[PDB]
Amino acid sequence: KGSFSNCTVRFSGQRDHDAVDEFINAVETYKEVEGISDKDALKGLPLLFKSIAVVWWKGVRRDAKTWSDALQLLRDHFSPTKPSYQIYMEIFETKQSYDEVIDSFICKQRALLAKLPEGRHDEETELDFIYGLMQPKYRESIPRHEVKTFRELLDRGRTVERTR
Amino acid sequence: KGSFSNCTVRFSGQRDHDAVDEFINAVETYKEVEGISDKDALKGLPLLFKSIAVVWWKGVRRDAKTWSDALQLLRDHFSPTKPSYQIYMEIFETKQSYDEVIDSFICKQRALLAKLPEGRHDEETELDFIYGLMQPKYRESIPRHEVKTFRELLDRGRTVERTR
Amino acid sequence: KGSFSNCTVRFSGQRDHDAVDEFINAVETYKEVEGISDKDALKGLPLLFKSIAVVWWKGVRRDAKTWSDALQLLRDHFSPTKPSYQIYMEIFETKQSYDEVIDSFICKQRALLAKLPEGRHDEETELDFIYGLMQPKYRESIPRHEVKTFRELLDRGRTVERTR
Amino acid sequence: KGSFSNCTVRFSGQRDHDAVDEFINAVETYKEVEGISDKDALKGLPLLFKSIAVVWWKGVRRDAKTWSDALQLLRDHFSPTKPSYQIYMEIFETKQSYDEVIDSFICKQRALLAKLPEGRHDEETELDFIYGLMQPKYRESIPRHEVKTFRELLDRGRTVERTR
Amino acid sequence: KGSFSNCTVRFSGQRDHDAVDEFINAVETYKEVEGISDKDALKGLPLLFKSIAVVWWKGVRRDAKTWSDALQLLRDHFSPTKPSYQIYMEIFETKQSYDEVIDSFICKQRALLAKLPEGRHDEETELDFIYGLMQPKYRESIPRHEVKTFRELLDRGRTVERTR
Amino acid sequence: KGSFSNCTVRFSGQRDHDAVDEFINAVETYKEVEGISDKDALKGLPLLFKSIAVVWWKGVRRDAKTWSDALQLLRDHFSPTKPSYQIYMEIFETKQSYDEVIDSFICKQRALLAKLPEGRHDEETELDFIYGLMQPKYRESIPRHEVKTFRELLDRGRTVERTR
Repeated sequence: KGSFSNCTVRFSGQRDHDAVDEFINAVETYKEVEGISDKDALKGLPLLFKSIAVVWWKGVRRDAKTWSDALQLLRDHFSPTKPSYQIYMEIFETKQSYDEVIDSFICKQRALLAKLPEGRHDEETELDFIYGLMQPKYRESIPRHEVKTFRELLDRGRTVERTR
Repeated sequence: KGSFSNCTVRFSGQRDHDAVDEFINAVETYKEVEGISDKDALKGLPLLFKSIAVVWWKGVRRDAKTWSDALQLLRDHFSPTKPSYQIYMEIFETKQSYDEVIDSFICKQRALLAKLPEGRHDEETELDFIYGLMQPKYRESIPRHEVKTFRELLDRGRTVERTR
Repeated sequence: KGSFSNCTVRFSGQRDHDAVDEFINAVETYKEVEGISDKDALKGLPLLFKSIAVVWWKGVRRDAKTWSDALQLLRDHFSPTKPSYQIYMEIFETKQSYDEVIDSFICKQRALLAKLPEGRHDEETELDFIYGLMQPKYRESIPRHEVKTFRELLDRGRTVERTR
Repeated sequence: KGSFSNCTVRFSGQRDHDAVDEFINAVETYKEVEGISDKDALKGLPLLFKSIAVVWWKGVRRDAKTWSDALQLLRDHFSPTKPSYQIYMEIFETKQSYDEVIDSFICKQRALLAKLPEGRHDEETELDFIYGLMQPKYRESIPRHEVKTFRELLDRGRTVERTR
Repeated sequence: KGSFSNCTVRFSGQRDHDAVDEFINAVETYKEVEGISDKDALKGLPLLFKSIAVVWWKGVRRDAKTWSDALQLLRDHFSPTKPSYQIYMEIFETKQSYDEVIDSFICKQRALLAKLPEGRHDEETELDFIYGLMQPKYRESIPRHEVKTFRELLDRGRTVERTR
Repeated sequence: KGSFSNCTVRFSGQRDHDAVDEFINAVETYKEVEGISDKDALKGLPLLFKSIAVVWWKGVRRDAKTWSDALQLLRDHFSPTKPSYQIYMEIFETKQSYDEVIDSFICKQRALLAKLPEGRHDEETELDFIYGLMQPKYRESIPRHEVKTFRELLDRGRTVERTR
């Protein structure tokens, strides 16, 4: 049988979204695939933490009752869920420099801008910003109001990438 | 049995056709073999991403709900179905170098020629380009109009290769 | 069947409080997780001691007849089980220094305070000591009686940390 | 359930007879050991090809409808399935050199001879070729018609090897 | 369940008392825990030997048939029950060095004194020797005739150690 | 379930008794603990060999029918089972040199002399040979006919080892 003896991955607490999301997703899919009940899951929790997360868990052990709130607390204390104005300040900080590919740039900008509350920004508003911030090497060939959707910007960008 | 715990293949976002096609082939074969349900396959999908493509998947999580739409969304950004004139200029940008076997050559040529729109070329036209493009080790013993079907070219090539 | 085959957590007698406390905690959680019965755990005890301590278990084996007395003996012979007065004279012992993240300080304070007997200190009393101990980079803009819940201290400290 | 999840033996197309023969042998023994049925093995075939060959399987997939024809195609496209006459003109090709252990020579000769069709050569016929190719450090004291069984050659060769 | 497949502990043949006693203790505890039959334990015994002791076990395989006789044969050659005058000359060849805790000292002294014939020393005779052996950090505050039982010496030592 | 997919140890064929004995013992205890039948065991045999043992097995595959003869052949071809006169020549070759312990010497001599046919040599002949093969540093203090059994030689040797 076995229940939370060890795992392939463990936790370290390094103040990053990707590591804690990978850890919590691997823990959830292991709990789903093994068949462990919810009552057995919380009691076998302190075998996972090894770094200074375990002296964090030594403090707030009595604060949690069920598996849901105890899993919610791990997202609350280590992932900051930043407010609005810092994210809005962050997008207008770094202009696109030279010798950088357009695709990774728009990829990083979309991953940065996806953290806002949903329903505030459709594809028209999002589409204004990338064209507005590109170098003059891109802005000469493609104008605004030609690229309606979001795929067409990358589509006309790759052709000017090819010729260069 | 199984709910997509962990497997061998992984993705990087290299922007080549071969790795992206191999990844989709391996995942779509494993899903049909192991017997994983259609809804349950999507919840285990960000366990495979490891790289710049995690930044990609974080931006378009709200776009796809069905597994087929997520598969087409994975195909659309990386392997973009480049137009015809790039392929036609690419099939003539490389001749056959010496001491190279005919099998890997005809495999790469068919894999590069299969990107065209289907129904635009018969069997005879493809057979013409392959005979003309080969090294003069083969053209002096294999003349045109002997072979018609695409298998007899390899059949008459491997004998001359074995004879050396 | 199967009880106490092997694991990573082994004990060696290094005369420090942290290592013996982590060992006793890990064994005590493993006993409740795996379901090992009380009377059967005493037989499989020297599979863990592979150190100088296996010489020690040959000397004082006959003093223990139950699992609780054996655990208390293993605590008593190696760890002096520090009382409350040294904890209270050790909490105010050190202050907060410059350029230190507030989360590490709060985690250290709660981890050092959770060893007290449970039920003697509610939430209002614990907060005052941490507020008093805080660095005057934090105490100028965050006064007492504005915070009630323990989360409010971290939530108002992160803004002053970001403001710089 | 479960059929062809993963293993160490993977195929890459390295154009050498030894690697493809070891791969076909290992897959053929795994099929009989694990109990994978005949019709179900064709679906789980491209989980092994993670190389240039996964491009090759997209080209010629429709030529195979059974497992035997697929195995023959995988043999035919990469390995020229050497006939008997090259084996007989390659066995006498090399002799025995000085300071060589007799066991390695007999193992090489039997491994190179076992690829012949079974039932055409009994035990008396094989002995003649090995005896003829023996290094005259061995042929002076061990003449023909003293040995009958194949073990007698090694058993009388080890004494002359030890005598030095 | 289990028929002695593989475990953690292993033997080397170091010719010290502690490692040889720890090995026999671990094996005799594992045999009683896992439920391995008396005859079946001997057939899996040369899987544990790794060293010069394999050369030892190859010589005396025909000597033992029962597990108890094989255990005594393993005890007889390595830990040879050295005579009394070596132990009596050894218990006085080492005084107590400074900054050394009393627990490891009394543990090593009892483990070295337990090699004597039992029934040759009462409880009173051991205590005087331990008192004579100790550093003058302890003798000035703990005088003779205060302690009688062997536990009260450690009880009156740990308080002076905590006071420092 | 599983049956001979892989193992912890595999085979290499390095002309040594200890390696092939360890391999054959691990294979036998794995077959006993897993519950594999005898018919399934021979068919799953060629997954183990990786070195030049596999081209040895490619020759003699048809020579074996059952598991017993196929396991007997592995001891026959790789372990030489030396005859009498070479073993009798080997024991009188190397005299005991200086600064060498008596115990490892008599251990190596017993492991060498145990390979003879059983019943030819009791304990009286062996003691005389051991007395005969030692330096004058040992022969002065202990004479023949004082040490009746075999333990007493080591017993009186360790005392002259101690004083030296």
